[PDB]
Amino acid sequence: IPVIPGIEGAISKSEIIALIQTTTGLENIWEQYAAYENAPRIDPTGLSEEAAARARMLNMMRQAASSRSILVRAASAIFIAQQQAGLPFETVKQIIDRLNAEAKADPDSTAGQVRRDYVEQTAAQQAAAWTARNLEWATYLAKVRGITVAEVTAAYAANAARHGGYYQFE
Repeated sequence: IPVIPGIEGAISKSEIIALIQTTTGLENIWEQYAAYENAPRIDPTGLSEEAAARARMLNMMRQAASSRSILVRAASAIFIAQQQAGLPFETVKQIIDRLNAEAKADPDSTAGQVRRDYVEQTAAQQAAAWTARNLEWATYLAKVRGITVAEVTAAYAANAARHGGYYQFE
């Protein structure tokens, strides 16, 4: 594992994300776990105390490599960094909670850029799912609107991104 300079004096979730980014030199702070893409989960129950902790750490890497949520991925990676650097233990829910706040306080920070990318991603998944549920409805809309079917999916995603991830009628 690469060493994180002063990971122990980081005061905010945004500053932690930015530290991992500069020291690994990777687009997003979870690319380093790519080997664990689609790894089977591990049942830690019954194992020795030591084995159980190692399995929880491996299962957290599987989450950072696999989760369908950018917010889960970012928080998992931050979890792993805090554990390796012996930072005070906080759960993945606490991490997400703290960076949900730091993004509302300043949407331009690293937390905020992360939330924006999570909303945009959720909006795209919502759009694809809706499309695949109402294939004929999307096609009817493309015909009438004089556009392609994918351009219709894109309009849904534009709408959903404007309202925190989910479609709402304007």
